[PDB]
Amino acid sequence: AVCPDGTRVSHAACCAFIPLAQDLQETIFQNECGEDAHEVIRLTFHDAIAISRSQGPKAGGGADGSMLLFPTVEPNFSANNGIDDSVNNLIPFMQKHNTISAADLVQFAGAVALSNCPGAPRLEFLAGRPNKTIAAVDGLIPEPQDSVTKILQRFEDAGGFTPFEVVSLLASHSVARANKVDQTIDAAPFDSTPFTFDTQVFLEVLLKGVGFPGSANNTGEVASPLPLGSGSDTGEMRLQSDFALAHDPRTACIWQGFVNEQAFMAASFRAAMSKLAVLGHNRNSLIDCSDVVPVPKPATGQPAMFPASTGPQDLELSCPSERFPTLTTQPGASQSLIAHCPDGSMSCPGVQFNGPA
Ligand code: HEM
Ligand SMILES: *[C@@H]1O[C@H](CO)[C@@H](O[C@@H]2O[C@H](CO)[C@@H](O)[C@H](O)[C@H]2NC(C)=O)[C@H](O)[C@H]1NC(C)=O
Ligand SMILES: [Ca+2]
Ligand SMILES: [Ca+2]
Repeated sequence: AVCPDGTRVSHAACCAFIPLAQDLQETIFQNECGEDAHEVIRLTFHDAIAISRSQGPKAGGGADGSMLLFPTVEPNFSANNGIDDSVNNLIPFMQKHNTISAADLVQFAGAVALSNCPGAPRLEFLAGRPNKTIAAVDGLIPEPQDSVTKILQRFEDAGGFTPFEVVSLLASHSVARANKVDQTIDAAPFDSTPFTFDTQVFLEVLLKGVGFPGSANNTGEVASPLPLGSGSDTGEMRLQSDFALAHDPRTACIWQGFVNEQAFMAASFRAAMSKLAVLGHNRNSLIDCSDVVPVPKPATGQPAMFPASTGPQDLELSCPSERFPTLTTQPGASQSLIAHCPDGSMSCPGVQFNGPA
């Protein structure tokens, strides 16, 4: 087909997503892998994972746009703390680009947000999900304090995800921060490069913890290897779940397998996301609109490296069957502060709309 802007697209139904991508970029992302982008990527997962094979259809419809359609229900469950901001930012687009369903909107927005992160893959995007569903039940969202067994069961019950696909999905923590785990601090990064879709998160979770970014008594949080922060540049935070998956016999070698393996990590993430994005639907009933997802920002191609103040001697390895790669260490006697803003500054508030959530 060919859209009203000369863009030759695969199917005419995909044309509507072009003006949406531009609107999302201009209004809330500003072509960067910042605050608003991170929040939308998180929403993609929270919307999709609320489904259960054992409990049946009444438990939730998966990637159905339920968070936007029933803003006063799910956003208020304990496990969805902080999701309100992304819901209120997306609702305005639902009302404007009214030919696109709330469900399609959520998945597409995530694909657009991710493309702003250097090193991220170009996600597959299928369209045609219904604009009608039910509000999901509480308890279907995994939490930081959950055990690996509980986490693995949840993903299996949601869509038959194997442990490999579960760890692959966690590559998203390479461009993630926390605002609710500790109420005394904001935007605590999970890795030293929160604006880069690289393999640092896999490396940094394997280092010995030496302190905490803020309080040391938070549910679902364990000691961090790079806790130093100053002003707006908050220190690195480490979640119990990420730590637990890095050391459990079932997932340890998978987790290590991604260290310094950029192409492998990105490809595996893309694959896992293809399954996640269609939970609650039959992919044979959705149109392929992948050619409408923006081309992702390229990375520099540099290898993973130990951040300043850490080295090979600080590793807590759990995979007995695989040799850990030889990586270099960045020079410096002390830990470098992790930048709060993608431009290096400490002042960069993302656009935020008020809404029902
Ligand atoms: C075992 C599963 C997971 C657990 C327990 C988990 C837990 C968390 C927690 C506690 C936060 C901090 C939120 C806050 O306090 O502000 C977070 C943030 C985030 N997570 Fe996960 N996560 C999981 C899986 C995933 C997956 C599969 C995705 C998406 C593909 C994802 C994407 C994100 C992103 C992008 C953020 C950052 C939000 C921001 O920077 O504002 N997570 N996650
Ligand atoms: C999907 O459902 C939503 C929720 O009912 C629809 O949203 C309304 O859209 C109109 C414009 O078309 C706005 O004036 C309303 O205010 C919206 N309602 C809310 C609560 O935001 C949306 O139009 C529907 N879209 C499709 C493609 O069916
Ligand atoms: Ca949902
Ligand atoms: Ca990163």
